[PDB]
Amino acid sequence: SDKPVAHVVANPQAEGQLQWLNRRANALLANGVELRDNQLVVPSEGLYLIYSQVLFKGQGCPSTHVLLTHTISRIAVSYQTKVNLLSAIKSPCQREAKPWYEPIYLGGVFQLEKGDRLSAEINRPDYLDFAESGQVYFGIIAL
Amino acid sequence: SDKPVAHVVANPQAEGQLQWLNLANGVELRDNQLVVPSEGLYLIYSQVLFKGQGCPSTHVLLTHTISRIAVSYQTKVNLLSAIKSPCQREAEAKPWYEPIYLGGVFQLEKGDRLSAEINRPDYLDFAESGQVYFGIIAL
Amino acid sequence: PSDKPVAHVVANPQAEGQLQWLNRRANALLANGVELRDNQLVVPSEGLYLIYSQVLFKGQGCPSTHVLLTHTISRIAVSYQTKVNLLSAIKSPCQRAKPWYEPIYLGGVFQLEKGDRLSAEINRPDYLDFAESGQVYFGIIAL
Ligand SMILES: CN1CCN(Cc2ccc(-c3c[nH]c4ccncc34)c(OCCc3ccc(-c4cccc5ccncc45)cc3)c2)CC1
Repeated sequence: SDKPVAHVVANPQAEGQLQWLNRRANALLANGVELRDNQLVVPSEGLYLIYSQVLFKGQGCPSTHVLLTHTISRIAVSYQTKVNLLSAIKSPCQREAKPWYEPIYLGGVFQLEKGDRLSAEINRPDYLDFAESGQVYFGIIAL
Repeated sequence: SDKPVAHVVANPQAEGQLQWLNLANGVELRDNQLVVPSEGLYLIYSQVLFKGQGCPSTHVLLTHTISRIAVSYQTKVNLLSAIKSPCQREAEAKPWYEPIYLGGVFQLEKGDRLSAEINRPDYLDFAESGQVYFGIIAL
Repeated sequence: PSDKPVAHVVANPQAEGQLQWLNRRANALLANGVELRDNQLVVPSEGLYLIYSQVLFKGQGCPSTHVLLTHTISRIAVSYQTKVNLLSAIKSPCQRAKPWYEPIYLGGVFQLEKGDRLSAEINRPDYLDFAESGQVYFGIIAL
């Protein structure tokens, strides 16, 4: 099978930032997919399933009202055109100490071109949970 | 060289409804259902997105189900199904977004019909927090 | 006629307070070498595998304080019998006797070895909802 695939996970050696890595235990890059400048690089044109899940965690609900965002964007090599493919906003606090857990999960099927770069970004890396092995991931599967 | 596939998307113009739009190698979209062209193993998958205005009650239930209509029985059997309670606790009411995913491998027969339905089409949304699709891929 | 190892297992609706996987039932299967032994899927050959699962949780009202629901897909190495997490997700169904429903869907691409055992586990089997078909399943597809 020649179809491009990748499943990348949060690098724990880089806490305070969401840095993706093809970690040895549960992550990989195959059939042309490269990981460059924290982005997944598409080797060929076609329909791809793009997916990601991030887990935020905080202890208590103080000061004001916290906004957690997760975003998947595409950069085409032509004109360096940047477009938002998937995005989601979540507010973990309804006034207030007890810890909260806010997962954000995104996915869809998209037409990608050769050289397309895909990034998966969060606004609050300080809330990212590095507790268990595979809760923070990003991937692409060519159909 | 090739295997039966379909990737159908929902119509944004079909207000308060889940209507699929077009798909290759004999996979046909007929009566808002995917038609299996030949016997074999198929990856069946779907995604729906729901959006509500706020949380006026916690009794709101969202469901999404993929069903098979067998040709030699004409019965509707559940292949994949999910239930979600989008609201916990009830101020200016803020919209919520909830995607539901389904997917599995099934042995299907020539002429089997597959439908992908939701209980709350009034909540169906086309924002970037998800996508609205249904598909089959022959393995 | 597909030669690739595949499997789609479903939960036993008769195994009270447990997550026990079954095949040969109505719309479940094991094909091209995939075996079900000790509640785990057994890999027949080295390669990349599409791994997916769904569990549904149901509770009547919100007791204790805040309950954490988790779903984890693990790789049990054939050599050292080491258990490693591949995919994992957490959910907080209670936000401080009325029923709530929480589905957890996991998916990804993984490199597996011949004889690898895959498990799909949950921390609260007492909240599992298998009342109807297609609610709780686990499966693999060789690429
Ligand atoms: C031999 N060929 C077979 C077909 N294959 C392409 C292909 C097509 C469809 C699916 C699929 C299954 N269930 C689905 C549910 C919804 N949408 C799509 C799917 C697929 O599954 C690979 C495993 C997988 C399953 C779910 C997800 C997932 C989908 C959507 C949001 C997410 C958010 C967070 N985490 C995970 C997400 C990610 C990977 C693979 C190419 C090779």
